[PDB]
Amino acid sequence: SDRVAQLTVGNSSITTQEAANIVLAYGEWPEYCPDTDATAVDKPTRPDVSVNRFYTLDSKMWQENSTGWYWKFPDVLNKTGVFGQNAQFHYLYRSGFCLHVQCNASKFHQGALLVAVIPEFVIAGRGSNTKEAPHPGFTTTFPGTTGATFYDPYVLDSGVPLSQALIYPHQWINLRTNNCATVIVPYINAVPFDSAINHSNFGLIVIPVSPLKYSSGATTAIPITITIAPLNSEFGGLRQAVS
Amino acid sequence: SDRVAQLTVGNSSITTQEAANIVLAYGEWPEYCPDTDATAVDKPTRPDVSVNRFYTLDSKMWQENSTGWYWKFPDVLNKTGVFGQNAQFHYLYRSGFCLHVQCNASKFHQGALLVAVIPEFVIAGRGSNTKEAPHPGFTTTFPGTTGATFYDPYVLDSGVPLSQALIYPHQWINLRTNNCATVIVPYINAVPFDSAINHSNFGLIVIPVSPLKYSSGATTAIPITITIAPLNSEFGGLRQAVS
Amino acid sequence: DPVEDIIHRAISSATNVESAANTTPSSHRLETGRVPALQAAETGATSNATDENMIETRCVVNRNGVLETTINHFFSRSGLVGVVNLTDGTGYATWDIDIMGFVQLRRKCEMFTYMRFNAEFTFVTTTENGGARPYMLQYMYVPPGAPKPTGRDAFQWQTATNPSVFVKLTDPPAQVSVPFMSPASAYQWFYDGYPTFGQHPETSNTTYGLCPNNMMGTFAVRVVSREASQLKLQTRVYMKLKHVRAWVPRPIRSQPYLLKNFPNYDSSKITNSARDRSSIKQAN
Amino acid sequence: NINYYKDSYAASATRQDFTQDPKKFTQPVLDSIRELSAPLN
Ligand SMILES: CCCCCCCCCCCCC/C=C/[C@H](O)[C@H](N)CO
Repeated sequence: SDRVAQLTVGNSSITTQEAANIVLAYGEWPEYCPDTDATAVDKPTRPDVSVNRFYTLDSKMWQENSTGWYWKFPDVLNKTGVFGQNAQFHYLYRSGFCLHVQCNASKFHQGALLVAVIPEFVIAGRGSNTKEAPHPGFTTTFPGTTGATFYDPYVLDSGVPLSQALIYPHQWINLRTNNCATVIVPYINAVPFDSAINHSNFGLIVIPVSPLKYSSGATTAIPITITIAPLNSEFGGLRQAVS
Repeated sequence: SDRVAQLTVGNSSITTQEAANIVLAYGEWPEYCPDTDATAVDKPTRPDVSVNRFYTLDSKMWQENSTGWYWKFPDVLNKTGVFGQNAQFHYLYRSGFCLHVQCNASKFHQGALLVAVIPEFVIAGRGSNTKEAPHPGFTTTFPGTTGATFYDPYVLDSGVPLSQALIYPHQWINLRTNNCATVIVPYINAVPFDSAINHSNFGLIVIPVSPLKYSSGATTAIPITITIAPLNSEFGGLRQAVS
Repeated sequence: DPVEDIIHRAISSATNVESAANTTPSSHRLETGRVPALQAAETGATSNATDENMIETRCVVNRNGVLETTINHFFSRSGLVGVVNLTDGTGYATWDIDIMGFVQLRRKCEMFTYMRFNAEFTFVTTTENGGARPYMLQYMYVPPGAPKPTGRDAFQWQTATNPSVFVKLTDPPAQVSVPFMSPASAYQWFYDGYPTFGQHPETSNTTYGLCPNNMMGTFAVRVVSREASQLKLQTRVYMKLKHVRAWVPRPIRSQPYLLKNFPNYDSSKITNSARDRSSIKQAN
Repeated sequence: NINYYKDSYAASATRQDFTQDPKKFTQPVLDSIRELSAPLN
C-alpha cells in the first residue's frame, strides 16, 4: 500500500511496483498564476490535456565509469509535441512539472543514483583564467533531449560540492530498495511569467554516487529512462514561431 | 509489524529486521525483591542506568564441525563495566537478564541453532569411575567471556539429552526464517539474594542441531555474536573487592 | 445540461519558536513492531529519530537563544563591497555597482537564489597616507540610462534630478539608505539563461548568466573644485543588508573564486572539501 | 520603534521573526511517515 503506485496525467499513466515515496518540492503544488500576482494584460491559453501528459525521453546506458548527466527544463520539451508548439508561438510561459526516472536492476546488482532538482542551475567554465576566459557552449548549457555528461560531478560542474546537494529536492535510486524516483516541482522564478526559450528554470540531475557493480554472467546493459510531464501549464503573448 | 523490533535498554539499543518473537522465561518479568521476601537488613544499591545496558561479548565462528557452546551468567559480566565493579564490592546480588544472539546468513545458506536458557546448569565429568573420580576444572565450569565448547552436545555435557531440552525457555535460529533469538529471564533461585561470584544462576547455550551447509563460492565465515543485558539489578553488603 | 467536464494545500506549518527545544524523560523499550532507529534515506526525507527514542534521557528545561541565527541578524552586518580609486592630476572616478567582486560578503549571499532586501551604504574615504585633509567631495548616483559624467567639471554634476551627497574628508563618513530597486520581484544571483534572442555561439558566449534585473547603475565621485588639486584618494563602500527576505537555499561554495559575474573554477586544481588524513580507521 | 522620515525603508531593523518551518526541507514527502514505524511497507 506504499510500494505500489500509479500516476495518471492526461492520456498517459505510469505504474510502479517497487517505488519509495513521492516528493513535493518545497511542500507546494503547481497551480495557476493568481490575479494578485499577474502583470500581463492579455488572456492566457490553458490547453490542460494536450500539454499535461507524460513525455518519455531517450534512455541513458549506465556503465562502470559513468561520471553522471543533466537536462534543462523546459528545454527538452520545446521541440516535442504540442507543448513544443505552444512554447514557440507564445512569448510567455508558466508551468510545473512531475518527474519520474526509471532504472531497474536485478537482485545481484548494486549501486545508487542521486536524482535531484536544482533551481537555476548555472554551468561553470573550466579554466584558470582571470580575464580572456572560457565559457560553455550553447549545447553544453542548453543540451536538449540528449542531455550532457558531467566532467566533474564532485563539484556539479559549478564549483559547488555534491555532498551538500541534498538540500535540493531529491530522491535516491538504491538498487536493493527501489527502482524509480518521483519529484513534483512547482514554478520557481522571480517573475510570474517568463520566456521558455531563453530561460530554463531548473535542471534534473542523475549522478551515480556508488558505482554499478555486478558479478560475471549478469545482464550488462542497464539503461536509465526519464519520463517527465508538465502540470498546470499556461502560455501568453501570441506571435510567430521562434525556436 | 512483527518481524521488525527495537530494544532500547539504558544507553544502548538493538535493531532487527528479520526477527521471530520475544520469549519471556516462565511468563514473568524481572522485578525488585519485595519486602515480604527480603531477609537482609541493609539498604540495597540500585544504579539502574549504569548496570542495565546491552553488553556485547565476543564473536564465535560457526563452522562445519562445531559441536556447540555455553556461558555462565552472571559470570561473563563480573569483569566488564560498572556491573563488574558492583558485583565485586558487594556480597549480595539480584538481577534479571535480556539475551540476544545475532547470527545472519544469506539466502543460499542453511542450518539451525538452538538458543536455550538452562537454570542451574551443572557440568558433568567424563569418566567411568565409581570412586577417585574426574571433576571439571574451574575454567570449564565458570568459563567467562570466551565460553566453552561442548564435548558431547547430545547429552549437554550433563547426562541429560538434548531432545528434551525444549522444556527450557528457548528459540531457534533457522537461517531461512530469522537471524536472532531473544529470551528475557527473571531471577530464579531458592534464596532472595545470593552471591554473584560463587553461584551462577543459569547458562546460555547455543548448539547447532542441523549443520551449516553452503555451496561453493559463498561467504565461508559465519560468526555468532551474543549481546546480553541485566535488568532490575540490585546489590547489597558492601565490602572490599573480591574477584 | 451543457457539456459537463467544463465545470470541473501544502505540507509545512510554521510555528513561532522562541528558545531551543526541551527534552522529556524516557524509559526502556522491550517490545516488537515499533522501531524508531530504522530509516529509509531513499524517500528524500531526513531522519526523524529523536533522542528520547534512542537512549534514556532526563527532563531538561532548555533556555538557549535561537535569536541570532535568523536571516535578519545574519545579514545585517556591513562589509566591504567596492573600492574606488581616484587620482586627481582625469579628475573623477566611476564604479559600476556590483557587489560580487569581494569575497567575504559574496559567499554569504550565494547560499540563496532569490533575495529581497534594502541596503544601507557607507563611504569611508581616505588619502593614500591615511587621510584627513579638508577637501570637499561629491558622490553622484547615476541610474541606468542617465548620462555618466565625462569631465572633471562637466554639466552632469549639476545634479538636478538624481541624488548626490556632499561631504568633506574630515567629516564622519556619509551614510544613506537604498530601497529595492530591481524591476523583478527578487534579486536572483544565479540566472540560468540568456538575456536576448538569437543564435548563441559555441566558442565564447559572454552573455550566459547575465541577469539585467541586477544591474543598478554607476557611482561617480569627484573633488568639488575648479583647479585640479593633486591628491590621491580611495573610497571604500560598505553595504548592510537590512529588511532581508531569502528564498530557495543552495549549497555553499567550496572551490576558490575566479571572475565577478561568472562562477568559473579550474578543473586541473580541484580542492577537496575535507582535508586529508592518514587512514580511514583512525580519527586524529 | 522610531523613524524620522516618511519612507519606510529608511528605518532600522523591524520586529523579530521568531518562526521557522523546517518541514518543507526536512520531510517534503506526500505520504507522511511516522517515527515509530518502518518507512517502507
Ligand atoms: C549617493 C548615493 C550613491 C550610492 C547609491 C547606490 C544605490 C544602488 C544600490 C542598488 C542595490 C544594490 C545593487 C544590487 C546588488 C548586487 O550588486 C547586484 N544584484 C549584482 O548582482
